[PDB]
Amino acid sequence: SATRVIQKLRNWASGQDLQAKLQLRYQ
Amino acid sequence: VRPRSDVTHKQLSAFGEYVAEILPKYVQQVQVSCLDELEICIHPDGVIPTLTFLRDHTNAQFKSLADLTAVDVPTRQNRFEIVYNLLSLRFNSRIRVKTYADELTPIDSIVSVHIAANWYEREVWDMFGVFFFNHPDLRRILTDYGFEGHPFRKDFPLTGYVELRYDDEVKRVVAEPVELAQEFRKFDLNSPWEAFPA
Amino acid sequence: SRAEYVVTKLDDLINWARRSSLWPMTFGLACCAVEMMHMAAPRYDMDRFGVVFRASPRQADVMIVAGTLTNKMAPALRKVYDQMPEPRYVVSMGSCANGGGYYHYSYSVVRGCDRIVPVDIYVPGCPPTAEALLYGILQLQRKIKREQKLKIWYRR
Amino acid sequence: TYKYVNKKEVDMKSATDNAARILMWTELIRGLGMTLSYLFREPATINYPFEKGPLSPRFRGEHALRRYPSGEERCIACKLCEAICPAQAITIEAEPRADGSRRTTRYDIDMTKCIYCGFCQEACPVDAIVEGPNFEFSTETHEELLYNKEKLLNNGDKWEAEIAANIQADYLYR
Amino acid sequence: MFFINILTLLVPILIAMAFLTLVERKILGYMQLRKGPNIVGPYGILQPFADAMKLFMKEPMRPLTSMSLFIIAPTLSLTLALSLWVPLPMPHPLINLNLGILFILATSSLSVYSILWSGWASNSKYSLFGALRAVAQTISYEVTMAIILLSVLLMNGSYSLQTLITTQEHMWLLLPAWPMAMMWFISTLAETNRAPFDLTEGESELVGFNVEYAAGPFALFFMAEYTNIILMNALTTIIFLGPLYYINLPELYSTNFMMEALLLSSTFLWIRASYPRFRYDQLMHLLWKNFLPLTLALCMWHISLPIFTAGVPPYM
Amino acid sequence: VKQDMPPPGGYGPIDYKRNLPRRGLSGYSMFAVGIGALIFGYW
Amino acid sequence: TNMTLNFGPQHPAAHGVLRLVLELSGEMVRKCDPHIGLLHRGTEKLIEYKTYLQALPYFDRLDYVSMMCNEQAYSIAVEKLLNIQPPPRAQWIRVLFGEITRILNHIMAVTTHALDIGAMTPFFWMFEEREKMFEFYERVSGARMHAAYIRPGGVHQDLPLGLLDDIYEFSKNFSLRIDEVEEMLTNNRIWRNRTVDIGVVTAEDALNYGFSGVMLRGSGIQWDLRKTQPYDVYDQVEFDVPIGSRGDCYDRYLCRVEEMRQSLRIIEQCLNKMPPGEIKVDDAKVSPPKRAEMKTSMESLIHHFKLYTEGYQVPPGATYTAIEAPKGEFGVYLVSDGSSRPYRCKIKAPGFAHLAGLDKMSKGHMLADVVAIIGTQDIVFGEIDR
Amino acid sequence: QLITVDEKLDITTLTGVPEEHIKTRKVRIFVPARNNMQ
Amino acid sequence: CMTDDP
Amino acid sequence: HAVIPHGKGGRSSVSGVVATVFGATGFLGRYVVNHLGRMGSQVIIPYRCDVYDIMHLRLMGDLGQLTFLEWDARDKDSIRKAVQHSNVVINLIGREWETRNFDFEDVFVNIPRAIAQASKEAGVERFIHVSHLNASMKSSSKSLRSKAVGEKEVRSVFPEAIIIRPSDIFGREDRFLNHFANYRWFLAVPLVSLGFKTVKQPVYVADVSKGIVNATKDPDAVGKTFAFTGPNRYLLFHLVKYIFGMTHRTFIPYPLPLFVYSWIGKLFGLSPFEPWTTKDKVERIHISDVMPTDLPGLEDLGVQPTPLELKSIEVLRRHRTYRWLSSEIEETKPAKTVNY
Ligand SMILES: NC(=O)C1=CN([C@@H]2O[C@H](COP(=O)(O)OP(=O)(O)OC[C@H]3O[C@@H](n4cnc5c(N)ncnc54)[C@H](OP(=O)(O)O)[C@@H]3O)[C@@H](O)[C@H]2O)C=CC1
Ligand code: SF4
Ligand code: SF4
Repeated sequence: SATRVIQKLRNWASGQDLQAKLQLRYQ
Repeated sequence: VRPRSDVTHKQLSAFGEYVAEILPKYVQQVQVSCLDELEICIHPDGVIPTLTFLRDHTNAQFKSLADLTAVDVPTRQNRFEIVYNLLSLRFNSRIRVKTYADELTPIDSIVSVHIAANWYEREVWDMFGVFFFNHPDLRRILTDYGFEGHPFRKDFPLTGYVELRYDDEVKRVVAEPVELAQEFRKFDLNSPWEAFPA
Repeated sequence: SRAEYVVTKLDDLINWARRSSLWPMTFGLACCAVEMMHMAAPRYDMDRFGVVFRASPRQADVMIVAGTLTNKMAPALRKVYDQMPEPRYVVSMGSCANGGGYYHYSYSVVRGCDRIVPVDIYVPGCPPTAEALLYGILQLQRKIKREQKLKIWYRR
Repeated sequence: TYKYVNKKEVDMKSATDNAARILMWTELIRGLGMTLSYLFREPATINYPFEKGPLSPRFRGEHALRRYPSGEERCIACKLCEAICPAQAITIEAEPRADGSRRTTRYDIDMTKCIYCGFCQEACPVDAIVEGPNFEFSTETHEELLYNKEKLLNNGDKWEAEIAANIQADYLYR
Repeated sequence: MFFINILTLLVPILIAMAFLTLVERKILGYMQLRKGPNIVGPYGILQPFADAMKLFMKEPMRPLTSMSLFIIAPTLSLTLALSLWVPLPMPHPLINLNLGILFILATSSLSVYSILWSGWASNSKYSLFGALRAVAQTISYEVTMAIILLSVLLMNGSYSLQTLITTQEHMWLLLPAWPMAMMWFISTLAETNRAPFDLTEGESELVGFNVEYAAGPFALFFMAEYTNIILMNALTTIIFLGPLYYINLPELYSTNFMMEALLLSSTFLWIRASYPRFRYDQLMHLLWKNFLPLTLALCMWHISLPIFTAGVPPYM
Repeated sequence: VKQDMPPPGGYGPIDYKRNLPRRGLSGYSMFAVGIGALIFGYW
Repeated sequence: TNMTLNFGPQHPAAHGVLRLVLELSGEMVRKCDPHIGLLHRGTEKLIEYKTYLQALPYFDRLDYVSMMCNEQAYSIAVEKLLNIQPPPRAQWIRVLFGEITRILNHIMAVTTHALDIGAMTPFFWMFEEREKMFEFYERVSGARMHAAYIRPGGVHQDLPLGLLDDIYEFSKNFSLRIDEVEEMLTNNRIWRNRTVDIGVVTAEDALNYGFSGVMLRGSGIQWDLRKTQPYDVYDQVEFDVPIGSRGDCYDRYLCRVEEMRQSLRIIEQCLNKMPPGEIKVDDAKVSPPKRAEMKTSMESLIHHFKLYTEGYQVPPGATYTAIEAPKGEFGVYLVSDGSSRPYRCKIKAPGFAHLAGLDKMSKGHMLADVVAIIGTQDIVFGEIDR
Repeated sequence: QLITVDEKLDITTLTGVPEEHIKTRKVRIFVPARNNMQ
Repeated sequence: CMTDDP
Repeated sequence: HAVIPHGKGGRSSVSGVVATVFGATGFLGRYVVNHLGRMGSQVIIPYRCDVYDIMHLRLMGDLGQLTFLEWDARDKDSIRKAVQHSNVVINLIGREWETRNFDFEDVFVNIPRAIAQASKEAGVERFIHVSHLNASMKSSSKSLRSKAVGEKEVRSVFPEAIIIRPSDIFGREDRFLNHFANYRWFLAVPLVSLGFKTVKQPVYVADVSKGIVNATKDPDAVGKTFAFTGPNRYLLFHLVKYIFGMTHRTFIPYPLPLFVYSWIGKLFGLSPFEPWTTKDKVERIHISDVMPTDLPGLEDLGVQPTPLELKSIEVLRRHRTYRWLSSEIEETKPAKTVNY
């Protein structure tokens, strides 16, 4: 649950997809 | 039932004779017990010689000292039973060499054979009181700096004889004879009926 | 204007400042330290509540004794308790430090830290849960809130 | 099967590549990117008073003594909860209640002595002593932590509804 | 008026100085997956004021130590740091000094004493060992710090910080002289004992002059460090990143000065969380081996660039 | 009575290898942009 | 005294409690004499006065970063003495939670190492993952740490109905979390410096001082007791020991990050191949009877009463059983008379040997080097002090 | 070579026991009887 | 979250 | 009503003395609770100071030995419940600075009366009342005279109530010894009559405490007015210098009329926060110690007095400097004893 732009800043800065392995566990 | 592999029981037994022949002089009893572990029992004088042969023999390289411990059988004249457990990364096996030492009859130190023992030997002196000659620096390791008595001896009270509290009058921590507020309840647990040995 | 009122309000401020920012000096004797590092960690952030991750024996408002206080470490605990500021507090953590714990009857374990340092909140549990420590730190905050130092000065 | 974690030409391309790594701190900038990335991730912390970290039914938490629905306390003083306690925490002395039944005159769990093993939960035949869910029982004074039968029975009455639900969920497993 | 202009330029900085600790305890937090302090006040805004009050109330224990080299040290640390904001040239400065950068270099240099005095005053081993190493890297870093400025000045024409607003009316001095910016930034990180270079407060290493310092003395240096953290970042934002200046509206200079200073102040916060601390000798190995030869040579290039490019800067 | 066991057919596959990406501007290209910046600045 | 300076017991840098009386000529360490026993508590003597099942909780406390792996060592030891072996499902469980525990230890060792070095963000990143793991412990044992789940005859209670699935979701992702730490430390231009070529230990010297752990593996000696002497069902899994060369703080680190990786490979398998079955031996003689059975069958009550009140009554003998605890070789020498309570239980602590090496590792080193080396030995004073 | 000592090994001086509990404590050596119960 | 039933 | 004494004698043992001690937070008090707690006695410590300050007393008492009750001197009910279940009441209520809301009468005579009064209503076996030594109903210092007034009254509220009457006390955290040592801040150390003709006999705090405690557990003391005094007397001159001697700080005894000096005491007395010197204190300081002709205290009650020089090193150590902090008493010269 984070805007794709902000999310992108994350993926770019990281260099891999955190979306696939998130810190927020969900149902 | 454990998955015993007789293949081992035999090979280790055979080594036990091998060592017994190689060092007839110090080996008193050698026995590969069930659980497939070999224990060569040596006269206390054979501490240096038996270890060295195991650390430096092509057919028995026992490079690292897993542990040095001393059970205390008070009944036994020689109270302590120093046990040295050794591993062999080359033959992937383990052997235990155990000797007997009384309170005031010291054992030699093997810090020369394995420097691992520098600390464990200090541990055995602090807890049981056995002394190790030729030790580089034998001094209490685990007990308090002023502790009197060797703690793991079976004749030492669990709670001990001294406990510490802070006293305002003297503004410093101060020992006092132990006064416990609920003594250790000593449940008797042994059953009066034995189990017919298999 | 009644100074009495003026005093209470002032005290409260003082209490709010100490209670909002408690910089804990933790010892980590034993394991209950691992359960405090968890508090400092992200699920249960200690900082959010104003508790700093850690500080030296000086700048520390509260000492959390986690773990067995063995007879050799007993002289030290005291030293460090004695080396802290005038407004200081002790949160015993762990059955090993509240009383003696699994090692109460041992010869090398002090049966409680409250025999060596006065203790204000006792947090129970062998690994007292991190939430429980957090509950304990929060109860220290309610203990401080109630303290009324200047009103006793005024009424003394 | 083994693996070599760190077991190991000079070309302008290579060197120029390596020199740039030292001169403009390229790898250091890589590390900064990682932390900037999380700055944008949702924080994992929970409002502690408002939201609570999840504990499932077996959580041992705080000791309680249960009672039969009817209202008769479950404990029948067999005293093996005392026998198996590792820390010597539970002290039990008993005498036949006038009813003729067997009940504990004094049941004292010293919580500071207790290391919350949960064996007492295990050992009880009537399952009178249970590890209750509550973990928040921090106390200002050491004496409050020592618990007699009345506190534990009172603890049992307060948390009986959840204790019953928790035992309900985990008894098939035991 | 001038007095009012002293409140402004001081208080405002002190209030901002307080809000940096907060933006440090939250930016480090979110980077480490944690909210940071939000429970006291709204979003943690009252958090800096809260521990200030706790720090001043707690006993300033005077060790069983000097009593002056102990109280002079924090006073000096806060006095020099707040003082160095006097000549800073936001839009137009408070006290314009013709030899302004020498004032900033000299005032910084004096702060090394506070570390030396506090370490001797404590009279405990951790303090003295920490002070001697701390003094060593501070002055070691001062040597490259000064040469890096001399290269700048020679392309600015004067020591007055006000001239750079006219030097940087077309391009930042980062484009030219970027190689030194980096070396000014790393030196700014050392001189504020911030993370990559913070063995002084090294905790695992020497838990160090601040060790015996608690309550009010702790706070004053403390305040000093953070104000410095800003000041040095602000000097980066005037000397190398030149904010756009329009003579008609002076505040867009200060608005951009505000933006660049906050971002570079944010950067050393970000550096801290991101990097492990360097070894004591690894730190000096960098300055004397890695940076000083680069700086001295690039210093000569900045005496040559002017002459043969017929660009000798206009004095005044 | 049911026992928590791996789902039928087994679980999916996990990564046990570092996926660190070797991504960077080539060194020459890196230096050239920088030197070009200084040349423009000097002019 | 060459300015002898106690590293001091209270020091964030010193794990727990370590007085390192060090004589340092300025910033160089001439000799390190670590002091121990600041956490001696009597664990070895106390056990003699307790029954086998009531001494199981002591093992979790011996080195509590690695809570369970330690239990497995006592379990195995008590099972050998009884010549009983656990049921097939229990074995896989112990390997499942055995590995999860290894990760937990390495996340502590790598991240706590960095906190002393000065990197603080890796600790918060991975303590969140740790937290998630603890929850596995809690939902299996009841306690976040100090579970008491692995008992001498198998585990205590079957996994909750649903845990395996979650030990998957986590495992499926944890890798990226290790990957991140990496992008932060493995190649940091600065981690390497403070770690590389610090505390190099030769191969012959490592065996001689009894290092027996990553410390040996880091020097290039290939020894994983889990492959050389398989215990439980670590034989049926397939993993690669991460051997190292140019053994130094950096190399061993890389090894610990690699076993975090290899343990995810072992965990995956355990989830993929855990058998249907019972989780405790069926010998009411050794394992306590199920509560439905003890409440309906007389032989089960008698066996429940005797087991809890008196004990296993292990046959007389002595054994040294060593596993590969995350720190290194953890072994219990358990001498036993026919009685229900043990006679001796020397715990070999991977750590008593490692600390001793501090002297032979940190020679001619700076104060900061000593901090780095205590980290590369994963010293948990509980196991050393016992 | 061995040395001769006729002194009953007394090691009271090494055991580390407080003086009061070595001179005022009488110990009885007995074979335990059987609880008539079993 | 001991029970997912309010 | 009693508690058979069982145990070996240390903490976690029982002695059977349940005792309210109203002014325990005090310098003397701290010590009284120490022995009472060491012995294993039940100690009820009434307190009106904040809980943070009362914490130091918690640790010397064993679990359940110490009970703390909220109490207000003006409120009679608070004293009532404190002595409800005590069988021994010890009164150490005293101050040197007449506070805004409490006068010397209150702290010495008014309050200590109400207290013993209730104690009787309660049926406490014995009450120990503490009043300063040489306390004439006509003594100059209002304090001493007022204290004298009290020892009389309390008799009538509580007959056969022991009345120990200690001299100024010597102990760490005491005033007698620290006050003089703290004159360092003052460049010159005024001494009326240049510190002469006011011979003084200090008494170690513990001796006083042990004595007091022994009273609680001895039938011989009833209506007794013991006087714990000391092991050696001293002209104030040697005392002052000696102190400065151990403190290793220079000494400049300066004569200053007590007339003018009573005024200096007034000045500090004016200060709101615990005046450091008190017009009365000044007078008391000069009031010469009286010779002993009364019920013997120490020794008589079972403790042999402890010479000042013996423990002085511990009390005055904090006042030394960086190096002086390492000097010991026997290399130092012990001052002469003037019995006069
Ligand atoms: N050297 C000495 O001090 C000597 C003392 N004495 C007598 O012995 C007694 C004990 O001496 P010391 O301990 O030094 O005295 P302190 O000055 O230490 O005071 C003793 C206690 O009385 C309490 N107190 C004071 N005023 C009041 C009040 N208005 N209401 C309730 N409680 C009060 C104080 O508690 P709080 O501070 O918390 O209010 C304090 O804990 C004194 O009464 C004194 O007259 C006699 C000879 C020498
Ligand atoms: S209390 Fe339980 S957890 Fe805390 S230290 Fe003692 S044993 Fe480890
Ligand atoms: S076991 Fe259950 S029932 Fe038997 S005594 Fe302990 S609690 Fe009461």
